[PDB]
Amino acid sequence: LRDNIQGITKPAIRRLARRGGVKRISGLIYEETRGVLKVFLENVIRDAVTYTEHAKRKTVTAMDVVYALKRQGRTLYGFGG
Amino acid sequence: DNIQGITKPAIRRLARRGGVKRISGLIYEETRGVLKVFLENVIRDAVTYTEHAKRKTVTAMDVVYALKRQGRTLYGFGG
Amino acid sequence: VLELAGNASKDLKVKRITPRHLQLAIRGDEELDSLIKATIAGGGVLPHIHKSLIGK
Amino acid sequence: VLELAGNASKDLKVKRITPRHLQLAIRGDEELDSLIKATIAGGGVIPHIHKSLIGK
Amino acid sequence: LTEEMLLKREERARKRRLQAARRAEEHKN
Amino acid sequence: PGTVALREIRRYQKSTELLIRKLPFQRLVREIAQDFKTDLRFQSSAVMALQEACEAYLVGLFEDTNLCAIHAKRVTIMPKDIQLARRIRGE
Amino acid sequence: HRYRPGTVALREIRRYQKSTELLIRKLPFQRLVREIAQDFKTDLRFQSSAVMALQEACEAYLVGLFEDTNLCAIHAKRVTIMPKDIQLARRIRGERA
DNA sequence: TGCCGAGGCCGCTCAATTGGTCGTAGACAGCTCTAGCACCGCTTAAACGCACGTACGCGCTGTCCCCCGCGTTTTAACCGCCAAGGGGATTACTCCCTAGTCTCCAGGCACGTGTCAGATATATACATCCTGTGCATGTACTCGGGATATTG
DNA sequence: CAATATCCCGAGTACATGCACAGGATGTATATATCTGACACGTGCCTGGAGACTAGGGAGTAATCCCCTTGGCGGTTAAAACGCGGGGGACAGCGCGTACGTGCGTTTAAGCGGTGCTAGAGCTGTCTACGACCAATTGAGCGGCCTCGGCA
Repeated sequence: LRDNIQGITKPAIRRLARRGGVKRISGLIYEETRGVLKVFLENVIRDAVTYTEHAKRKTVTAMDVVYALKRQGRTLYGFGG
Repeated sequence: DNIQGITKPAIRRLARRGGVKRISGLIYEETRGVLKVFLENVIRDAVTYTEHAKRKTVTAMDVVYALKRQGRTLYGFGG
Repeated sequence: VLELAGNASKDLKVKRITPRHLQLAIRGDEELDSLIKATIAGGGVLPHIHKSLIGK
Repeated sequence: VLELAGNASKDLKVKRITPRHLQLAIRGDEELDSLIKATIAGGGVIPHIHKSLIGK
Repeated sequence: LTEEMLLKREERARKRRLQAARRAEEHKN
Repeated sequence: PGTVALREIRRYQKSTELLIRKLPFQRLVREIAQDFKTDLRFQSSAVMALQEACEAYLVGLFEDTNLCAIHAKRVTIMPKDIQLARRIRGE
Repeated sequence: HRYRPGTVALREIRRYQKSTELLIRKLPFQRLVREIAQDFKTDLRFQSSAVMALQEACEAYLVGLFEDTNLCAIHAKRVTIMPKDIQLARRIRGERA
């Protein structure tokens, strides 16, 4: 895959920011926030793939990512488990 | 009252280990607030593990298990 | 649930869609402690502007 | 133990004691993550002082 | 190559002029 | 002046939609998994369950980041605030 | 002879950041944990080593709170710590609000 | 004087919120499932909880004895302020690219069953490893005197 | 340059530690065991691919002044250092709980057969909620009429 973190386009970061309650966003927040999101994805999808490899599956499934989240103190309600 | 025996210079020592140069005079009576609530939250659990087992002295293991529960583990007294 | 339907009523609807959980589970003082760990999927956020960012 | 080569021997003192392990387990950083959840009794802290507090 | 953007922009032109016809005739009453 | 930026707050704190475009986020998660193993397949609900957890982390970080900008008497958030909010949080 | 304000504060850092000894007096902290306990169960007894594991955990909490507080004061251009700093640190770590 | 100039009160028109009414589309509640497989009831021979001096371990207790606390004030610059300047964060527009929809289309594999094995549990005999105890020195400590470093 | 301080080195210092010892409880060792689930086999689904198209968004730019940023501000205390107070510190013993052992008997697990609860079924069969549109309201700014204060 090419460079797909650039697909978290600047306006989308502003939407997330706007939800969070902030008025004014310096231009260096965009390239910092992509950095934070890529580090979070790495540390959850690694666990989700290790739960997958244990079961001899190829397809990653919703319970794998939910168990991956559950161990990091970041439990998600909505997809079971 | 017994909480005022967490004397001003003791707070300064704790602070000095933490690396702060200069301490506002409002920090003394405010810091006592956070110590008093922290002790409140682990003694509730330590006396809970005590009352469970019917004994009526709090052991080192009780305060270890109380601290372990709240994510503030100590290695020292019995893991 | 007692307090959640208690708020579906206030928005004048019949069926408790997902945000009506968030607006209790992360609004009652004891529930906010019991469910710290939980993200409610599609649950939204409790609305708030910081008092210093509004003008005049 | 082992990474205390970098500590006990460097202080010219024999017998590992609790002011070590601290001053190591919270200095090497493949570890630390394994033991964040734990204070070391009688272990103190590593020296620092932030660059704005020291005289300019 | 160019035909895609050309016929897209042609479609936008008839779209515009349909809106012109409609929002002009909103002035009738 | 300075009012339309504030009008957006009242919009996005009422809606509960997902705020990142779906396909661009899905192709990023396929990229990040390739260095863990080649030729995964993702279940269509797994990709959603990532997005729901990401947005809920990002928006929690901007909530905790703004508090730092207020502390420095500013309005504008800056990377030094994100850095503080992550360091003090223990990331 | 008399030093400059600042000189002795940095001398104290290099002292208490090199020792590992306990910083609160024993008896005054031992009185405090008894008073907070008797509000929850009357006529307790403590083992002599239980109160030590309280103290060694408290000091290590206080010292961590200050280390995370000073980070706020430094960010806010000051060097002095003030209550408004602790309220920020303790809110981002999710303890109080 | 003068003049008037500057001065102070009241209907248009537009632009968000607010609440109302229209109609239509899946998605919710409910039915009948039916179906079946779990809950129950009914025995059994079963494990493990539990109410209960006494040896006695240590939690708590009555003394004296001192630093660190406790108190003062000078000062010292820390920290606050305000006001100005520059730009860079912001706004509003136009062009543009793809996000998203649907639709067709395949086979990858996650799903499922069909058999029955190498697995690990359990017993008895048992030897051995490991604990608790008792037991010298070796050091890491606290102190005193002088050298080197650094503040003002 | 003077002074307080940290650094450094050797004497003298209890006991901590590492060791040796007796001995006990448990890890081993062998035989047996069924059954977990490994493995093998197909079942059928969705994960994926692959197209056509609009319209939403995204990116870009332009203009610009808000907000940040900086300097210089004036005002007051944490720090420094000392004097000065009482309080944290080190011993004598009581007996109460904790442990631990004994015999306390409550309940669970298991295997028994019967049976009704639940969870997958529908186009169920609608119609709450979902857009779609209309209508009200307030507020704000711009014209317009009218007393009076400073000037000829």
